[PDB]
Amino acid sequence: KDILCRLEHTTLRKVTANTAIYYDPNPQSTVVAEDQEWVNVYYEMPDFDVARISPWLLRVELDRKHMTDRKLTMEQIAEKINAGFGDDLNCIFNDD
Amino acid sequence: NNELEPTPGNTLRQTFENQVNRILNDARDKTGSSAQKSLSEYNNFKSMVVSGAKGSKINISQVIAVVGQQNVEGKRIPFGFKHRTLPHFIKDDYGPESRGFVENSYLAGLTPTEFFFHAMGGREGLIDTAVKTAETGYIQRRLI
Amino acid sequence: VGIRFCQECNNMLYPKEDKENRILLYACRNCDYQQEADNSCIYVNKITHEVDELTQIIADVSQDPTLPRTEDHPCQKCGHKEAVFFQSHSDAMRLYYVCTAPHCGHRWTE
Amino acid sequence: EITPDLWQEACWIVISSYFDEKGLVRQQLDSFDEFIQMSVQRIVEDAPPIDLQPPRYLLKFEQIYLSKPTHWERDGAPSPMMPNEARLRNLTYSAPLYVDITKTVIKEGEEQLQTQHQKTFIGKIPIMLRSTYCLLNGLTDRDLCELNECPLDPGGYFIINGSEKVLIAQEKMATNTVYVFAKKDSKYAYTGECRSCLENSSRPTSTIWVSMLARGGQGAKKSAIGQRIVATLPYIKQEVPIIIVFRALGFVSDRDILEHIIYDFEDPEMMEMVKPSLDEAFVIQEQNVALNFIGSRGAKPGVTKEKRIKYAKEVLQKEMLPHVGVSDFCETKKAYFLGYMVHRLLLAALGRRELDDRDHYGNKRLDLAGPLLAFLFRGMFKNLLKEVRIYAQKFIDRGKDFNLELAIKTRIISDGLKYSLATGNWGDQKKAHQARAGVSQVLNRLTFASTLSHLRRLNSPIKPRQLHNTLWGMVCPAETPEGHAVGLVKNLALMAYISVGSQPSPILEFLEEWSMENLEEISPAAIADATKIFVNGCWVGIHKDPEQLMNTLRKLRRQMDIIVSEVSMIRDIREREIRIYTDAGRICRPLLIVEKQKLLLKKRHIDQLKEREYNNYSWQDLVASGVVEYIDTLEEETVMLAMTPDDLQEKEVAYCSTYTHCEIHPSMILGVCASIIPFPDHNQSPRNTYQSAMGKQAMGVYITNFHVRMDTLAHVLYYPQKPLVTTRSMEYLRFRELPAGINSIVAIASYTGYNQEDSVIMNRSAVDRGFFRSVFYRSYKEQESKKDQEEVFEKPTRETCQGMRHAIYDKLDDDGLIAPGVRVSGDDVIIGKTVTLTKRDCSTFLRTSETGIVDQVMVTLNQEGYKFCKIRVRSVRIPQIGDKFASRHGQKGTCGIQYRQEDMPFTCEGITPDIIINPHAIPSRMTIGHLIECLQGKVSANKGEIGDATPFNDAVNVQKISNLLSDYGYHLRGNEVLYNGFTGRKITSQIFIGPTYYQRLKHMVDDKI
Ligand SMILES: [Zn+2]
Ligand SMILES: [Zn+2]
Repeated sequence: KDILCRLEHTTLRKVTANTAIYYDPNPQSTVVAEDQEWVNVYYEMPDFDVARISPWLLRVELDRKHMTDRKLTMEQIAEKINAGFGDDLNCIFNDD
Repeated sequence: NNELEPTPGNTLRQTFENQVNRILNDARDKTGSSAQKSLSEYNNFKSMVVSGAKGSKINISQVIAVVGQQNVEGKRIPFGFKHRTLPHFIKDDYGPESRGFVENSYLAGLTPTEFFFHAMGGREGLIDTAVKTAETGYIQRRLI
Repeated sequence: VGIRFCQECNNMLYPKEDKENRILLYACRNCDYQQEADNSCIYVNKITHEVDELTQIIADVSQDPTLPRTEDHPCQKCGHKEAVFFQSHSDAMRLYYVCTAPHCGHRWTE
Repeated sequence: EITPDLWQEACWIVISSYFDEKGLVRQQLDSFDEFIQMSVQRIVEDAPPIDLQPPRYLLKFEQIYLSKPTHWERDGAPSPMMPNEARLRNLTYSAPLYVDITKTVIKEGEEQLQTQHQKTFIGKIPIMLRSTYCLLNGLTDRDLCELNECPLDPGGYFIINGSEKVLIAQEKMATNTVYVFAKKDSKYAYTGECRSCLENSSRPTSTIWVSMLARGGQGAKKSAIGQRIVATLPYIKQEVPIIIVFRALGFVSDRDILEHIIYDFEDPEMMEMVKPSLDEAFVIQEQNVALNFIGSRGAKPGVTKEKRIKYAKEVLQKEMLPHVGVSDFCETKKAYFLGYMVHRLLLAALGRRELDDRDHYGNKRLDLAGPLLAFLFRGMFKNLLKEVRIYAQKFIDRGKDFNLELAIKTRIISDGLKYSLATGNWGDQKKAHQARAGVSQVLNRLTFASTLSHLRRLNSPIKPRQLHNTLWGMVCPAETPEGHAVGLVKNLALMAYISVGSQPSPILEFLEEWSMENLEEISPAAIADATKIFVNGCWVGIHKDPEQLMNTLRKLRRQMDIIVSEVSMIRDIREREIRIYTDAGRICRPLLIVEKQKLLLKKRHIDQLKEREYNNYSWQDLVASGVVEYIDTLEEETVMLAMTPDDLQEKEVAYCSTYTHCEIHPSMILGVCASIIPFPDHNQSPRNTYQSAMGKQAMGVYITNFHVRMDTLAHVLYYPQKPLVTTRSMEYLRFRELPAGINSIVAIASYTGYNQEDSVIMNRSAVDRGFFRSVFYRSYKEQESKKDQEEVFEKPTRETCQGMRHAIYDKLDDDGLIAPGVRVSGDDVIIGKTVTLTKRDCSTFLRTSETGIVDQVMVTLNQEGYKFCKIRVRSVRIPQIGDKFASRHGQKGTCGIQYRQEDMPFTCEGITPDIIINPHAIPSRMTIGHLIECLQGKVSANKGEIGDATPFNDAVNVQKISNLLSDYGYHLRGNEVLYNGFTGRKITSQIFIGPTYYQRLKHMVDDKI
């Protein structure tokens, strides 16, 4: 199954639950109150909020079947987007 | 009732059809081996099958027992009108007769619905013959 | 999610943030009308479309002669037994229900 | 009151009334009869007056006048013309046409002179034989044979220069609707289409698309905003986007552009979709700018803005959706039905509605001789006007007078309607690789079942080949040609009827007498729950309680008060609409009606049908009393049928209980030549198709006036027999007064071996008694033509005329024609024609060297005044080795060897079968119809009663065919002990004998030697 998953062209459309755009410039007062635990975790000891984060928020949800069907990691999604577009796209992985 | 696990590879739709085309080619053949064996030693169809001079022992298993399934495009009859293959049926008819399968055999005659469905399975194979004379009549006069 | 139309100009209000307030606004172009945005969400882009079909299911499909009427399941609230079911008409072999005996129109799913 | 098990003879009564009244070729006697009734009034009516220019001239026609067909026979004397005279003289069977003309001249000084030309000769229309204008219609049966005509000749073919032509039905796609198809590779995703036109007037089409672009866009042009919608308008070589079009309709604001597109403004799943199309059409607001945007892409792009204000103003009200409105005030109207297409563009782009199949025959309109000649008469009534535009404007310089009776060129109409209806290149003769050829085929005369099923014929315009599900009841599934067109040529069924056409105004003038506020009275927030109401594709009004509007409209077709029987009215439910079709060229069939449990065909009806004489209760009081009902191909999508009223009304385990209709008898779905097959539910369907193409070829007595005719290729049997095993619809196909073959005692045996799997051993001591012995006639055209090298009929002496063979001139008479009763051999001179030069030599030899007898010679004039002659050389043709035979059950065969009564294997009772067919031709060709007809003819020649082989009769199975055979002293499987032919040994096995109806085809062995 490890060999099986290394051949399929898996984009992120296959694992996306849904996608939205908010406008939460303060992370401490986001429209979602549920993520405010772990959004603070990346901002209690924050990294690279140096000059100005753009005040938007692209929130993508992921899946349960299609995310353990291929043993996908929240790091290797976030690391490949960070390697795909540079450090000027502040991508935050969270917990399954 | 959402009580059928989809076999991996296909959806619940394509695994529904493979599940039901399984139960219409076993009864097409459990009515096909018990018909050949039951024919007598003097039976004159058996003299042209055992002797092997005329092959296709499936084409006299439709005389006696069951014509079987019809298909177009490799699928049992698609919904033409609006989810109803003919105006005699209800909607949501995935049943074993409203999509093509034929209980009757040519000796007993055919239901006036099933005469239309065998008119459709005999049209898909009546064209391909008119196509496969402009295909293999062209490979052989080109490969020479 | 839906479109907010422009007041007294009747066009579509683009969303535009206000950096001088750090507060979202809607804005027109052909006039200068704005609006206090109370939504904080531009759009959603649903991939699953796990859609309740029952919004789309019309209670007028109860006087159609070409549907499989049954008496196995009674109504959800009216106690009437003529339940006429059908497909989804759209990955699923789901059957939905519609009660007959009008001024009832209720629908449910098994 | 109700018939339980008397249903079988009941349903064959109500059909007998049907083919009495309508018959088999009324589909060209409704259609062509309606084309000369008003659709040659209407084209003369709507075409605008020539208003040519001080003086001015106005030219306005009036009511038009027909006649009965007439020949102006070259002597300065007129004379009427009858169809058996027009065939023999190569005439064209047509009637003159006469118009009243009003004609005003203006002569400078405020008083004008008007004139009139009463009943001016303008031209001719080829009358279809036997339809209300022919000389035949008006004649009873005995009066019709005092002119050498046939009482069984169906009619529906106009003679053109002597020969017989039939306008085949050229099938097209239905107009005035909204097609949401899908495309595979192109630069779109879910495109729409409409093909608007009104009343079959001028402006033939304007195929406006509305198409959604893909999401495979590059950069931030589309991909960062999403999919957009465009509008491929006609006469614009671009993709003018949507909101620009609505702002050219006099609209401004983006609520009053989305109040014509999306109905509910409270559903975010649709509102997302139109959102990236407002962004592209965003900078234009004023209607002076969008109309500049639209006109800047035209035929020739204008330079000033005042051109591009002028040009696209008539684009968007004259050549874009004409049928919704053609006036200069339909801006508010067009705004909806253009906005309606975008609403059906989104309903398939979202997957919230099924998209339209392309095959489905609810989308198909047929055309018959009526609509096709209307397409050919418009393109030739303008040419009459065009030379009057030319002749008058070349006379404004004089201004002396004006004369129309020298100005109407009558040969415009009387050639193009005769050219394009002769050859088939359907259009004018000046641009030939632009037409739709194959219309107006030439008519068969072989069988009289061919002559029928050559007239009930559709024609696809090129998946059009597989068999679609909407051909239950309309078209025959079995019958189709083989070879280069399988399924592309389809022949009609028996109970199929094609609508003729009607005017839609007395339904719109009924709807407003009940309900239905129009489009001017809708606040379009009150349109999210209404059932939108269509007429002819046009959209007029809405309604709130459609259950009452459904019943009120149904009970006017079932009583024929206001809505005609022709119109069908269709309510879909989930798409929330009502459609009404007053449309010309659909197809529809009659069914019985069910009333909540049971029929409306009650016993008191069919006891009055049974005495059809002296009560005149013949199907025209059974429609009017509301028992039957015409149902088209696309209300069948809304209907519930039962096969049989016996088993499908008795409650069993309640399969379904909401039956609306029932069908008459389910074997009426087979066409003409597929009804002649006994037991066609017992045949493997490659063989019902196979026979339905061999039924055309099998010769027989074709029309009972072949003594008078002068055809080429006239085959006629000596002793045809009506079949012993028959269908109950042979009677209506007229196959007792004109049969097509002889029976034959046939045995299924292997023998000396001359039957190798498609061959047949005959019996020469049965062929001596006239078995299949038939005549083959022949004909010869011979136009004397004086030109100047001219030629005359004469007798050539050998040493005064040039090149000729050793064909001795004994048979020629005093003038150069052979008298009838002179046996001509192979290659001797029959007409001694000489191009005068010493003189050249132009004999016309007997081809094929057949050695027959010259049977009849007629001598007439041509169309012009030149002497003519036709000659009918007849020959018998005894069935030799070679001549090809075939049953009704596929399996065409040859003739191997002809044995003797001496040698053919005799039964216990001195029967020696006429024909032996191979055993091995049964189980792989797979016709078990052939082993039951051969069984049924052995019962029915001892029961003494002509048998029953209707397709789904359910009362004739092979068990009680057997036990009726067993009551005469035979073996009940049909077997019988033959003896040997040569030795007299009893054969170790039995042989299966029985009479079976064989046909002798036209694939003869003496057609090639
Ligand atoms: Zn505005
Ligand atoms: Zn209820």
